[PDB]
Amino acid sequence: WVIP
Amino acid sequence: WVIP
Amino acid sequence: DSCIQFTRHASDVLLNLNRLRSRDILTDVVIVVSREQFRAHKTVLMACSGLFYSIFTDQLKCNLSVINLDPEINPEGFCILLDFMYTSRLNLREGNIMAVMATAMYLQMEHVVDTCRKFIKASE
Amino acid sequence: DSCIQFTRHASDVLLNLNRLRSRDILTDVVIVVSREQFRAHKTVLMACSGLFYSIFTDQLKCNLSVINLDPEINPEGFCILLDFMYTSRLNLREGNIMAVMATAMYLQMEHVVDTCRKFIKASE
Ligand SMILES: O=C1Cc2cc(Nc3ncnc(Cl)c3Cl)ccc2N1
Ligand SMILES: O=C1Cc2cc(Nc3ncnc(Cl)c3Cl)ccc2N1
Ligand SMILES: [Cl-]
Ligand SMILES: [Cl-]
Repeated sequence: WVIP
Repeated sequence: WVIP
Repeated sequence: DSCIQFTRHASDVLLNLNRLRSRDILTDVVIVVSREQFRAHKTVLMACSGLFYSIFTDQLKCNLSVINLDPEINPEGFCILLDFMYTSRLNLREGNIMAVMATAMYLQMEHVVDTCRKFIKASE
Repeated sequence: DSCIQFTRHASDVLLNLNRLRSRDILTDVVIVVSREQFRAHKTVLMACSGLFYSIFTDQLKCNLSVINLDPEINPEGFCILLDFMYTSRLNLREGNIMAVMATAMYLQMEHVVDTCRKFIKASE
């Protein structure tokens, strides 16, 4: 999971 | 395009 | 093999599937979550959820145009997960995390359940 | 927004759509290319090709279960492009590049046409  |  | 790979292809496909969903093009099922209705593509639901995969591979349920979810399922939690299925983006907030995690557990979306568990553990 | 994004989601969706195609699950169209037949999902074809997008948004053609391609279309070139649609991997070889490029031009798959043009230009 990432900060887009 | 890339070499997978 | 000796194939070449187009890096953005999967993301471009998913973006177009979401555009078809937004315009209600070739949607073949309505998911009923209490008073709320959500139109979608059976194939995308199966590709994202262990529960939908089981439902639409069933020889009788594969032909249903309406699927009713368990009354304990929160429509907002479902909406957030449906948006995630079609975009890869999860709108996870303090106010919805419990409903999102419960819905992801029911839908069998293990990566979502995992991030919800980690976000909750951090707040404890 | 304040969304989180699952990096591998689009690729995982496409992998599952290809697994459904391989098991012939919820395929809703057969593409006829001379003597050869290819089963697929209309939504994936539309998401990958300008030609299929135009065909399946047409109020009469959207309901057809069989689509016949132009007789000049090579079945192997189509097979290679159908595999690319479902995997992001293009099996481009000296022996098939001309057929693949002609099929990609007909199907309106601009990224494939672009790489074929570059590979041909390099060999000149
Ligand atoms: O957490 C998850 C996400 C998910 C999706 C699916 N889907 C598929 N799996 C295998 N082959 C096929 Cl053909 C599909 Cl469609 C099944 C289980 C789970 N669990
Ligand atoms: O080279 C290409 C690949 C491609 C795909 C599509 N597909 C879609 N485009 C916009 N909205 C929607 Cl809803 C879809 Cl399905 C249209 C044109 C082209 N050209
Ligand atoms: Cl997931
Ligand atoms: Cl393309």
